[PDB]
Amino acid sequence: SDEIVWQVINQSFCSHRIKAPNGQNFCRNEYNVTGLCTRQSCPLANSKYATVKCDNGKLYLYMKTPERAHTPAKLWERIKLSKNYTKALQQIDEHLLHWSK
Amino acid sequence: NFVKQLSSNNRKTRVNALEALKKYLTAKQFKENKQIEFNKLWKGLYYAMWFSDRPRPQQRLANELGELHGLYFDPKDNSTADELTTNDKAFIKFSRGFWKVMCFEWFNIDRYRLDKYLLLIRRVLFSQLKYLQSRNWDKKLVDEYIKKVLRWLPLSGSPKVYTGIPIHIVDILLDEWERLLAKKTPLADVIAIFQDIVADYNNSKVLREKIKEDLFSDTR
Amino acid sequence: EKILTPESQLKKSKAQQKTAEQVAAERAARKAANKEKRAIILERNA
Amino acid sequence: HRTAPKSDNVYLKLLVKLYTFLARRTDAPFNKVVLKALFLSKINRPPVSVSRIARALKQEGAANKTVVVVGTVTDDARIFEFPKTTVAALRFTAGARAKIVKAGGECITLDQLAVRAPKGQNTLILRGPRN
Amino acid sequence: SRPQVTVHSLTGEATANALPLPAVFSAPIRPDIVHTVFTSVNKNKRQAYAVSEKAGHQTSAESWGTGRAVARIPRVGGGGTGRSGQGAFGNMCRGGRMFAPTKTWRKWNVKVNHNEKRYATASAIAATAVASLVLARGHRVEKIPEIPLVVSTDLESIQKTKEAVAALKAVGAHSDLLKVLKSKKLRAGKGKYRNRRWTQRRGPLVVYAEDNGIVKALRNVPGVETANVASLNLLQLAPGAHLGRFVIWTEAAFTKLDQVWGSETVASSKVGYTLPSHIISTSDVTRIINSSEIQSAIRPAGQATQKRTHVLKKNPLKNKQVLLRLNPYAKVFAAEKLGSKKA
RNA sequence: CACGGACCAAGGAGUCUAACGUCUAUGCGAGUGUUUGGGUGUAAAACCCAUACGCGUAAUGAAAGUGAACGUAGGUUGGGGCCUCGCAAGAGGUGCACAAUCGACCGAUCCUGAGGAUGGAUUUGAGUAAGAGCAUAGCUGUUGGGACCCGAAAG
RNA sequence: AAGCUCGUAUCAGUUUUAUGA
Repeated sequence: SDEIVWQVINQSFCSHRIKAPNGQNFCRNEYNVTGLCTRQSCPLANSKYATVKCDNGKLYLYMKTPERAHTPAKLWERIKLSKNYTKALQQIDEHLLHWSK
Repeated sequence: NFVKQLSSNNRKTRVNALEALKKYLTAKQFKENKQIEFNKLWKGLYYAMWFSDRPRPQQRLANELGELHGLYFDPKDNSTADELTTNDKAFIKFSRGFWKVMCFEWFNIDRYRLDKYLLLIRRVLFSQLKYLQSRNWDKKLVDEYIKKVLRWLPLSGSPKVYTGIPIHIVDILLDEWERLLAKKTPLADVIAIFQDIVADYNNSKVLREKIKEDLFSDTR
Repeated sequence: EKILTPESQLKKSKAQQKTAEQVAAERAARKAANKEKRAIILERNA
Repeated sequence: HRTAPKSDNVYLKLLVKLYTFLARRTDAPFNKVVLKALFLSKINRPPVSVSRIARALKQEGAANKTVVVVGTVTDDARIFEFPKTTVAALRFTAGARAKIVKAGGECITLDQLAVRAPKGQNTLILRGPRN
Repeated sequence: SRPQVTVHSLTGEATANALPLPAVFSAPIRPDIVHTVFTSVNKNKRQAYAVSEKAGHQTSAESWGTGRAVARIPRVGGGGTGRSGQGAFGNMCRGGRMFAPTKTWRKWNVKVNHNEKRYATASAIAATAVASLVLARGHRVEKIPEIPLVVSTDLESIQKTKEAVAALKAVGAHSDLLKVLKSKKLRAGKGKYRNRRWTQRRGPLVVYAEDNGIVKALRNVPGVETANVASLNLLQLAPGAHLGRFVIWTEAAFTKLDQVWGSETVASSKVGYTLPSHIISTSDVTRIINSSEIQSAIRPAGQATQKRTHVLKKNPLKNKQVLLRLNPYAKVFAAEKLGSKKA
């Protein structure tokens, strides 16, 4: 499932963790929102997962649906986020309708 | 078969499998018997929703999975004090298996796809519900159909059914009752079932108190 | 058409309202109870 | 006093993770008994025989109970008859599992029992012979 | 019945054929069993080492005795050599015999339960079809069509390595085969001069039903290991006791996996073996907890963090305002003076 | 008091194994244990397995034997829990393990003597109440192995 | 150290009254 994915990477290895001297844990899986890693803040444990990234100057917001657990090739569905800040935050909001705050 | 075409990993053969199931449901001369074939059909339709993730196509898919109670045995034949004549006889076998599928499935649905099956079971209860028949009265359809709702999904004298689906039916059957559009219908006998559940001891408090507040507290 | 709320989240609003309207009514009937309680304490100290 | 399970079986840790939630939110003393029982060691979770389940259902007015063994349900070849009852446990042995299913009743896991009986209505918790 | 798995061709295209899940991928994924079985199994392919029986005893030393104004360690006899009049037969001494000379009869190999060992491999197979577990383990499996990845049986017939690597590159294991080869490093220890000079990452497993030149085709491309389905090594499946290797199955192998392990319909092929039962129904807890059911039989919620009731002690006698919340009569006491009262 | 210390580097002392337990974990469970072996293998790895054997599963005795239901495998009392009533506080019912009390079955008693029938006298029990073990691993104890390390008068 | 009943009226390096040499 996903609880079984989490516990096996919480301890017993998430092989992309950085243990900071602060005791903090950082998932470097390029698709996580918080650079830190915690339960449903890292993109492997969670099944519904949104993120903003940049490939060029174009800032896309990637989105991961549990529908696509079978196929990892097309996991992250992505949408361009205009360029003006105000309309982009509004653009963000509509995609995040009926999700976690 | 259709259990390999509705449970495919390809989107196009699942849409085309739904359309060939539309032609297969308007080909009524082959769907005469064999309950477990209808059970396999609802398991294939269960997976056919299970691979759909995006919200607009899963609402279109829920609306057309409800509509499959409409293409299969449309009302046009519109039988006269005719008991169960090839639009109402086999239809009940297409209903029960669906609930049986959900009676098999309520453990195995995760916390992210369970909204698809709450919304799906809303549309399908509305659609069987809409096909009592085109009018809301057909009397042996009411008591035989209510026997093949009562005897499986709100049993509530058996723990084999999962307790989240009767409380969800309690949450939906009023608004989805009056999606049919103050009239008088066989509603109260349905409500008598819930009164039977309040009459039934040897159960858990949730069925007893959650219908006893949620269903009976409605002023409608 | 238009997007609809999840049937867990729909329930959430409903059950939250059920608790919230209960809580607000419980709170409002406690401000009056503490006001009456204050009067009892005042006359006892006198 | 015992706080956490010594077990490393993560599925047992998931049941603890579930029943700790139901221990404080239900405030019924059924869940506190089960959640205490999951922490227990292997010697202190003795195997309840299918014969002890049969003895337990001879109990008057216990025809429609869901018997719950926190340990393991094990088969007994000596008895012939067995009632149609829902039995809940961690481990059903292949022999015992087959015996309950063929008799008519079901064999269910503890989280299935957590769903069907959250507060724990109409149940019976059996324990194996320790001495 | 299960979802079902699409088989890809050597061009990386989805063929219309589909295969049912062998129900080994519905085994309990047990990290604790895999760990405690791997540690015992990794000890088995291990040789003996021992220090010599004669070493330290190949000296003719004698203790000098009491009251000689020198330490009582047995010293070597003779003369005029430098080695005369110095310590032997002692763990602290130079050229002396070590404490607890390592003997050959140490417990090198570990006995395991055969059923526990089988459980571990079933768990290890189950973890190969998770995709997130594979990504966590390592394995660049972002650009691969589906999991578990099943390729057509014609993959076995490939003779030449050039064509065999072209099959994997077309599938999508290109990134995983570039992870290996770029990860070739020198061993960081004394392992350099003990025939463990180089160390690299683990690539994909390639599971076949029967060989038609595939074992030889892939035995040169670095990282790629092959295994016959009948075997399926735990050390290959869960390397370093970490679950979920990226496994490329073949069509014939994937169908044979039903026979090899067993399911509800098919038998087992292993004598008196069955796949283990889950002690839970669902491997996730939060569907159970955030149900329509449980949240109905539950008392209302808190704030997840308490509002701090009385954080600091304000004292009455001083601070007028707190002396009004305690004792509302103090207002009346101040108005009438009351302490300043005439008789 | 006395024994040790000129200074510095490096070396340097509770180890390994067998026998027998302790507790915890894991697997399965009235069973359990692949690895003496054979088959197989990308080769001391891994993967399969025949026939046996080990330990446990049904007891009461000294040479000879017998054998566990008057039985919801018991009558009562308690007894975690659960159910009904009550806002609660309580009360009533059913009661797990377990404990207390009254007994029985089985074998063994003190006699009655039809080779020992039969009825009485009473208690007894790693007895039956209606199985909990086997194996691996970890923690550690006991004893033997040179046995935490070094140091004695010897034959 | 752990398991079992309980969480109490289970007790206390104490005082008091009561009843003897």
